[PDB]
Amino acid sequence: VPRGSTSEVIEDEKQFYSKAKTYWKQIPPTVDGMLGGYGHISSIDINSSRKFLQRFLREGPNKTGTSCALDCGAGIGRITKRLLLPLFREVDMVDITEDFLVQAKTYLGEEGKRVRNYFCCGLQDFTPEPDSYDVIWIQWVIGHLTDQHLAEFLRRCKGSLRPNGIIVIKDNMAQEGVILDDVDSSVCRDLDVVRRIICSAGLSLLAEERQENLPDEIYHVYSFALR
Amino acid sequence: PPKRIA
Ligand SMILES: Nc1ncnc2c1ncn2[C@@H]1O[C@H](CSCC[C@H](N)C(=O)O)[C@@H](O)[C@H]1O
Repeated sequence: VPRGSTSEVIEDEKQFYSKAKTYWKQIPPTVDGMLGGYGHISSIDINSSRKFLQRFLREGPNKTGTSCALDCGAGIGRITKRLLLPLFREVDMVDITEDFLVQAKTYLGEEGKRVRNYFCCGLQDFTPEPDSYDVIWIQWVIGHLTDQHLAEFLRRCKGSLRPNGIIVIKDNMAQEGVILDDVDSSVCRDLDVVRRIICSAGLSLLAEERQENLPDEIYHVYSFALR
Repeated sequence: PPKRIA
């Protein structure tokens, strides 16, 4: 029987979070650090995310705005730099690891002057300002939250969207069930689990897409656009 | 991050 929730795989919630915090504190503040030794796939990733996002930027009644985005689990700002800053007037970043947000100020260069808020906080403790963001981008971090905290964070995110705003999740997906990585202290969830969580947060899918051109050995990665 | 299937 596959596991269907984090409550089947997490022995101790406080340790699940504290171990993850310690893990990221000892990762170098680099693209290869953000990508777990896969820094080389960054351009494939960014190109695909851009195309995915541009779907929602077309003129018409539901056009997503371009005033402000929120990068969640932003790290040093890999995605902020190459995807979001070019498209959004301002960007806010949130991440638990202070050293990454400090590095971001260097990594982002001159364009980084348009990063407004650098929030150093776990997502589980973060309440984005209501009616503030056109796009909330959540990539390679949902496995760090329990199902309850993920559902709650998504509800809070919903409350922070501007009219026509969207949430984008892009992350590793398991073929089946909920799989614990006890080294980085994270989980990988199957598509049915993630969709369940999204539904419980009062959100709906606008689109879902598998990431192409990835190394064969890694978990499949999917993007979901939500409102 | 992206990672090898365990
Ligand atoms: N509970 C939590 N809340 C917020 N950020 C977290 C977190 N647990 C881990 N993180 C952050 O999640 C990031 C994962 S690495 C991925 C960074 C970025 N999303 C990108 O794709 O380039 C790290 O910056 C780490 O500090």
